[PDB]
Amino acid sequence: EKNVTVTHSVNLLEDSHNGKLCLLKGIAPLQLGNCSVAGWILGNPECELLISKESWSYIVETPNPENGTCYPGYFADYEELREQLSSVSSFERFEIFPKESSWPNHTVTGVSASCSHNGKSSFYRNLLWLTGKNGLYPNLSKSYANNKEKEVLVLWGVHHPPNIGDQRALYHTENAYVSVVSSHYSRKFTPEIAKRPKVRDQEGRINYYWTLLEPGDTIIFEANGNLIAPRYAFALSRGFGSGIITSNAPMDECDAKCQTPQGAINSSLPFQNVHPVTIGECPKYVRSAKLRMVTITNKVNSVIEKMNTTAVGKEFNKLERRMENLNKKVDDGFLDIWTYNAELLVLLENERTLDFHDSNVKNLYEK
Amino acid sequence: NVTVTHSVNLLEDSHNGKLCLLKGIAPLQLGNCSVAGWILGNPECELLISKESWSYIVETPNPENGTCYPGYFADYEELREQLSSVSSFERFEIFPKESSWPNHTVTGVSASCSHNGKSSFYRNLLWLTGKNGLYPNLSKSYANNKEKEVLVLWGVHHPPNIGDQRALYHTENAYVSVVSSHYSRKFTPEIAKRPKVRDQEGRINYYWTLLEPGDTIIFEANGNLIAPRYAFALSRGFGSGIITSNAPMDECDAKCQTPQGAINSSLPFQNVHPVTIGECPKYVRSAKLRMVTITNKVNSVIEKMNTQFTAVGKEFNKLERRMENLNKKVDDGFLDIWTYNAELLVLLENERTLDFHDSNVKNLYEKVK
Amino acid sequence: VLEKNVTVTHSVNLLEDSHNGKLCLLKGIAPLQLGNCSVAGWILGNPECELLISKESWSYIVETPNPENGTCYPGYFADYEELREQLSSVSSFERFEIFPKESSWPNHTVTGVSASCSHNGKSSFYRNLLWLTGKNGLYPNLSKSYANNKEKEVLVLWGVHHPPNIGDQRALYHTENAYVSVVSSHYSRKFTPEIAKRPKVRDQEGRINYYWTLLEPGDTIIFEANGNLIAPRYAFALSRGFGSGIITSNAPMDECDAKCQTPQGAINSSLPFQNVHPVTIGECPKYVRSAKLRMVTNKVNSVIEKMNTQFTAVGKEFNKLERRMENLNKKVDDGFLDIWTYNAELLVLLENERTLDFHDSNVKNLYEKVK
Amino acid sequence: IQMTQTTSSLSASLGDRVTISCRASQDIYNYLNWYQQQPDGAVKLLIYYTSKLHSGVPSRFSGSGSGTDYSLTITNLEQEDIATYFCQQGYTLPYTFGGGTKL
Amino acid sequence: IQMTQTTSSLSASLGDRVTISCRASQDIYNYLNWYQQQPDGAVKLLIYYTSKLHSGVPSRFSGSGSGTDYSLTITNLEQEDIATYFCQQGYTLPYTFGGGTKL
Amino acid sequence: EVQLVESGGGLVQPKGSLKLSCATSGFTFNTFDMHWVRQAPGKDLEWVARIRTKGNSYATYYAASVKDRITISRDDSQSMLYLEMNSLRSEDTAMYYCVREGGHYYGYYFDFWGQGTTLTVS
Amino acid sequence: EVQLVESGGGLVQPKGSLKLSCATSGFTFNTFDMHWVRQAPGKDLEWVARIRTKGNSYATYYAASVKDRITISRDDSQSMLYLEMNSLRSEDTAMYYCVREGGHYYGYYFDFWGQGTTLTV
Ligand SMILES: *[C@@H]1O[C@H](CO)[C@@H](O[C@@H]2O[C@H](CO)[C@@H](O[C@@H]3O[C@H](CO)[C@@H](O)[C@H](O)[C@@H]3O)[C@H](O)[C@H]2NC(C)=O)[C@H](O)[C@H]1NC(C)=O
Ligand SMILES: *[C@@H]1O[C@H](CO)[C@@H](O[C@@H]2O[C@H](CO)[C@@H](O[C@@H]3O[C@H](CO)[C@@H](O)[C@H](O)[C@@H]3O)[C@H](O)[C@H]2NC(C)=O)[C@H](O)[C@H]1NC(C)=O
Ligand SMILES: *[C@@H]1O[C@H](CO)[C@@H](O[C@@H]2O[C@H](CO)[C@@H](O)[C@H](O)[C@H]2NC(C)=O)[C@H](O)[C@H]1NC(C)=O
Ligand SMILES: *[C@@H]1O[C@H](CO)[C@@H](O)[C@H](O)[C@H]1NC(C)=O
Ligand SMILES: *[C@@H]1O[C@H](CO)[C@@H](O)[C@H](O)[C@H]1NC(C)=O
Ligand SMILES: *[C@@H]1O[C@H](CO)[C@@H](O)[C@H](O)[C@H]1NC(C)=O
Ligand SMILES: *[C@@H]1O[C@H](CO)[C@@H](O)[C@H](O)[C@H]1NC(C)=O
Ligand SMILES: *[C@@H]1O[C@H](CO)[C@@H](O)[C@H](O)[C@H]1NC(C)=O
Ligand SMILES: *[C@@H]1O[C@H](CO)[C@@H](O)[C@H](O)[C@H]1NC(C)=O
Ligand SMILES: *[C@@H]1O[C@H](CO)[C@@H](O)[C@H](O)[C@H]1NC(C)=O
Ligand SMILES: *[C@@H]1O[C@H](CO)[C@@H](O)[C@H](O)[C@H]1NC(C)=O
Ligand SMILES: *[C@@H]1O[C@H](CO)[C@@H](O)[C@H](O)[C@H]1NC(C)=O
Repeated sequence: EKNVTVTHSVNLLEDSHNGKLCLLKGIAPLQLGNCSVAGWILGNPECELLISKESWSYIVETPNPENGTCYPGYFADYEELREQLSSVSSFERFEIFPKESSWPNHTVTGVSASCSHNGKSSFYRNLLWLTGKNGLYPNLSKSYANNKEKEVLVLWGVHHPPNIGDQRALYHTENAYVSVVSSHYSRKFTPEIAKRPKVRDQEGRINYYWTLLEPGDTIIFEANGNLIAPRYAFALSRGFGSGIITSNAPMDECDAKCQTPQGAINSSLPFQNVHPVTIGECPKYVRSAKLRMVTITNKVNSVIEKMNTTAVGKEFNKLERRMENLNKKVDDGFLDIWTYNAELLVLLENERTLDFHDSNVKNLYEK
Repeated sequence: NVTVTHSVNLLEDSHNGKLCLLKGIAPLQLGNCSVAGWILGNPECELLISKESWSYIVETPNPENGTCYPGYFADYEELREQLSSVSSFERFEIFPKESSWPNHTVTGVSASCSHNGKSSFYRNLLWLTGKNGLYPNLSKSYANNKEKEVLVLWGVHHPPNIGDQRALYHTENAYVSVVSSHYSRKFTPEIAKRPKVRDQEGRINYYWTLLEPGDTIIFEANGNLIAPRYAFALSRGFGSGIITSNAPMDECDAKCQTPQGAINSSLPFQNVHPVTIGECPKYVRSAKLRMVTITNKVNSVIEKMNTQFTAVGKEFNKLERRMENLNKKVDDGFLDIWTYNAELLVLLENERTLDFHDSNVKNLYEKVK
Repeated sequence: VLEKNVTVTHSVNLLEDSHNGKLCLLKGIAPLQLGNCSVAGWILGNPECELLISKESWSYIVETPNPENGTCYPGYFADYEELREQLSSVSSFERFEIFPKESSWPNHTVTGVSASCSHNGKSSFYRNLLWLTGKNGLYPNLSKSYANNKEKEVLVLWGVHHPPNIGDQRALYHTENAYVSVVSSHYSRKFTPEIAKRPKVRDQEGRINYYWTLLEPGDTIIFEANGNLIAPRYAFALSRGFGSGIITSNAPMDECDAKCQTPQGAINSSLPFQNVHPVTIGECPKYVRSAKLRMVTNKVNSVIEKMNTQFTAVGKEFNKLERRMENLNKKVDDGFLDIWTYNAELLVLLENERTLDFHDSNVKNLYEKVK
Repeated sequence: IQMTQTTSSLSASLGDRVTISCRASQDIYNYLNWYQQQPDGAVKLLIYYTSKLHSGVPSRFSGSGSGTDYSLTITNLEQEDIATYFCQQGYTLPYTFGGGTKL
Repeated sequence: IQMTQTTSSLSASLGDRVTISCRASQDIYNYLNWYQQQPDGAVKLLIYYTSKLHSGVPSRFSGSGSGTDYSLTITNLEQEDIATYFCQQGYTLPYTFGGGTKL
Repeated sequence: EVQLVESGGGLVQPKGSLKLSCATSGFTFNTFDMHWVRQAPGKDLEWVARIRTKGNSYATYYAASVKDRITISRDDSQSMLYLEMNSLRSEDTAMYYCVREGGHYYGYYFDFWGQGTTLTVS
Repeated sequence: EVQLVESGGGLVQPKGSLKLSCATSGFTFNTFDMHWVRQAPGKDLEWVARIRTKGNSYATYYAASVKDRITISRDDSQSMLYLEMNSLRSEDTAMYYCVREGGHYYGYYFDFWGQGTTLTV
């Protein structure tokens, strides 16, 4: 029926947490913090406190990351990269094309005012803006070959100057192109020249792309203008047990078992209702406000725990309204059918416990 | 098929069969025009210009006439979703016809969109054409500064052959470049000979974008442009949808509407159609539910968890078959799981109360002796 | 619930876990046996898959887990995963020479070979396409049309060529900037070749991109190009149906007898469930991920069998840049199977309890009648 | 920002084509309206946006131009339409009017 | 697969710019390391990849080149830097060393 | 049609509060933001202060130089407007105008005006 | 730092089995894969056999000619690499080296070498 009083109850649900981000079993997580994922991978100038970190349990990001891409542009296939970067155990940053002796015929000291650091203009740390020297922009063709049984992430960019006078003063050509070819890839980008509204006081744009090499494959670059050549790459090493979580909680030094975007949980109660998104081996999520069983129960919780055993909630582009509504329909259904299964079991589990002792009294009555 | 003394039937299968009002606000009776034909101002859809307020959207199952000039509407299926929740927009002349274009001909018409026997064109676009044999570069702009989204539509024209192109825009390699602060594209014509559809060979490709407050959009083109003449200042909302139906209208006033009628009852469950608009009972895919006569509170819990859905089958293109089967499978499972959940709940519920009444007299019989 | 591992008096197992482990026919109609081949090779007429051409009607499509040797000339089948879905329901096709090889092209060359598609030690090409090359050093504009006067939806395929360098392009098509335009009544596109040096795959530095489109009754398709065209030579006449798909397996074939099929074996039983595999083709009952289900001594659990119906679990393949897809689809498939095993587990964990109390009530009533 | 205007005086005959130009300082995306103030009396609105018209305004009033160069063309002048005309931006917060010319 | 080299011996002054080249038979995708062999003693590694540097090596050692033609350049050579150097691939399994050059 | 009647002006010493009121008739006051505009003798038109409707919780934007001395309120029930001035100066001898905003998406245009009172200082 | 001391070299007849040995100091033996390089008088440097770490199940790769005559093992606990030879030949008089690979994605570079032992027959 309605709310009732019972002698001994154990609330499976838990609605209390320390409320602090902390260590997950002993490995400190990556803390992007004041910087975004797109800014971090490209090596934003004000994002240089994470160059040393190369091992994590999960990745954090503030709700409104202030600065990422310092130079305005459109990161192509952004939402797909976050999915591939969620399950990376640890990578290794190596200089794929050394600045000293990989571009000896061009100019590599190119900076812009929109990426100022300490009051001085700079650029990214994982990219190299090429420009002609002496008045010539020679044909470039650089090849790479991955031969170490590890996928390699490669990023580059294409430049779209605001007008035409800009182009011939940098690359000395009218119709440039950039070609990237692999064993299972092919593209041919061309610059687009038009006037755009100012963003960050710049009328130009730079589109950033990426590709994921495979062991034994070869990637070949070719361009005669408007190329932002790579300087560093990443040797990925896929793993499990991580993800992107948006949070603003302070950091602290403890040792928990799992993590939720609002805190960590140290308890053995089978259920929780703080948040469905979590990382680690820790209790499920039930949308009820109060769940209890009159004290069977240990087997009851584990009976439906196995069936329930990520809800990542992958971000979608602004032009994918059909996707998000499709995923919102899926996510809400699974979290509402499952909370009703556990709610109904309590009405059935507690009811059996009543006559379980009453029949004993009748059995005692016979005896 | 056990006989019962007093029964209360939860399921209901009664619908008026006529399109009624939704709490005092009339819908948008599209009639013979598709969404793609209403927005672009079809000449034979001039009765929907002034209806800038609605509750829900109706549409006949086979809309006769949409895009009068043959073409391919880019990202059509996404536009329906954005317009499926708009409360009420406001049609304003973004580029006035009289003064925006002084060096271009603005009186171009086509014979495939005839109106009252006279050839006409759309009412929200403007087929620009060179004057005096010249087509100067055009460069417009629009800065939205009143904290309201603006929906912009334009088009690109692909003439049938080379002869017609050089006779209109006086060029061979034309281009159109629409640029904003967070959107950039560039189009080109494709001069090819195609079979006849609606007695026409050339094609027109439509496009759209959704601006933001404080943003700007720049139009640039030296050929093959169908410039905008009207825009739409949208105002989003919740509690509206698109349906496909054929029922006639009436002056009634209901609370919920379904593609086959309207519901005027308060029983928790209905079976007229899975889709519904407004507050109304849930859906169960069976034909006989009854709780022998607590029960009223019990049906609330089923309703509470069930109250998360829109079920509007989002239309999908012909090149997205994996979309449809994935979406069809998702909707099929959810309704079938829920119908079995609601069916067995009653079957479990009656068995408890039947013994409750049996033990009630037995309780008195226990106290009888 | 509250008991565990109770010994029974007369049980009836409701789970089937035995399969013949053989690729058996369905309802007496032999299936299509791609076997060693691949779906890309079969449609494009792979040189090493000529033995499958004589088949016209089938019941389902078989394929080995790692099909060896398909697109012999390397390339990128555009929207490939979409085509497999359309072919996952076709009941029959009618290979008819849409453009006969003898008179359609009197002005070009038809005998083109590639060393990567060698047959019996001799280089050849596909059998459903036709590499076109000039004659007498000339490549005239071509213009072909086809009107679907068959009252069936006709499937069409063709290709474009991306030669390794400028020298290969000039020596074959005698041009610099060639274009291919394919226009239908409701389908328009304009292709262009891209010339670049690529890593060697199958000992060749070129590429061929295969496209396709599907027609309608009364429609018309127009082909135009001035170079870089791999002209069609055969088309298809699709005829739809129901209850078919692509299953991947390694089982041997034989002249068996069955009623349905599952990838690891063909099941012929009567229990309302099975747990061999999720994917199943034909008329055999539902699938429940479990280990042991039974009911102590028909219509008690026929609702689940009636509600579980209409579920095809063939995992549709997704591209490399679709990791947002598979995670969404794996979430859907995993959740549905896990929910359904909970409904079926408790649909018998409660009914069996009543029968135990049912017989107790029946006997105790007799004692009251006697006493 | 600061809104300027043309010469501060003009003498108009009857039936002539007389215009007035209101050139701004910063780019206003076509939000320049025009008013008319009769001596010892009220002031009206003549044209908004750039070339639209207000209800009850005679068809001899129209304008043109875009960017930072506008006009309010007047044709077939009558003895009633004589007053001082002001132009007003409509872009940013300090909606600054104009100095106005005399007829 | 097979590595040739420059002459076996070179005569170097004190203050010269001595270079040595190690051209490969096949194409090694920019994996050519260098080593130094002190007389009557062990050996040390100078450069890996193509132009990177090893910890504890002076700044006057540097390489260049790509494809199948690499080089090593020494600037302002001293009297202590006398030894024999080799070149080694890192591409494929049968790692091949060099023919040795004496300074 | 639309009538704006303004009253409440008179001479005052340069230290005392003075209040002006503008009347409205012939339309709906609830959905029309209204602004006050001042025109000095021999000088060009000037903007003073603007008040928005209940949609933006009665937002009250102000001019730059003429701040910290006005509070604008709207008596919707009485369909009037209230402009208050404290701590006047020698540059506030002018006629003050009642202006209606006008609802359409073509920027701001001030589609109607009033007769206008007078206000002097000594 | 990183030192490599080796011993076990001497004179033998062309039928014996001289098991060479090497020792390490200054790092962890469990995260580096080491090699074996020999140099005969008048002959350029060559390669013999490589032993990987636990990340490849202690996989061992051998040269062409040397194959089917040598075997290597890793004494991780004692941190002393040891090699065993058999079926000697007169073309195997050479100075042997104890080498360390180094873990970074710039291929294989063999950053640390030993003193070298003398084996003659
Ligand atoms: C709005 O829809 C109407 C019909 O729902 C469109 O009018 C239809 O236009 C087509 C061709 O434009 C006509 O087809 C032709 O009709 C003649 C006359 O019988 C026939 O001989 C031809 O073989 C061909 O079928 C059709 O008759 C006509 N419908 C009617 C009722 O007259 C109209 O074009 C649409 N408006 C717009 C702007 O698209
Ligand atoms: C149909 O399938 C067969 C087998 O899958 C394909 O033949 C195979 O082709 C590859 C590539 O040419 C052969 O590998 C090569 O072997 C030689 C000899 O050892 C070696 O020197 C090369 O480096 C390369 O590894 C492979 O042996 C061969 N398999 C057989 C059984 O002959 C065939 O190409 C496929 N059909 C078509 C049209 O592609
Ligand atoms: C990193 O983020 C900071 C804070 O968002 C940026 O600094 C702001 O820059 C904008 C213009 O670019 C200024 O209007 C703000 O006043 C700045 N904020 C502060 C606190 O000074 C910074 O520019 C970002 N880094 C880069 C390279 O863009
Ligand atoms: C991050 O950026 C903000 C700008 O709002 C700045 O105040 C802060 O000092 C920056 N650094 C950190 C560590 O928050
Ligand atoms: C450009 O590069 C080539 C080869 O890398 C080189 O030979 C040439 O000297 C370079 N250009 C100049 C001006 O040094
Ligand atoms: C570089 O590429 C352009 C583009 O085709 C070509 O014209 C030029 O000859 C190339 N340069 C060299 C040195 O090959
Ligand atoms: C819509 O089309 C039908 C089709 O015959 C026609 O009868 C009707 O007049 C059209 N208009 C409306 C408003 O129904
Ligand atoms: C086009 O309009 C501009 C003003 O926008 C004008 O200066 C120019 O003379 C016009 N061109 C022609 C050919 O009249
Ligand atoms: C018009 O556009 C064409 C091509 O975009 C360009 O060549 C021409 O200079 C433009 N005209 C003007 C006046 O800028
Ligand atoms: C396909 O490959 C298999 C490899 O197991 C081979 O035995 C067989 O002969 C090939 N061809 C066919 C038709 O199976
Ligand atoms: C091409 O074909 C036409 C007939 O279709 C023929 O008349 C013409 O001569 C052919 N071209 C050549 C070069 O023979
Ligand atoms: C062949 O096509 C080209 C491409 O437009 C055209 O220039 C040429 O005139 C065509 N040849 C004939 C004979 O029509």
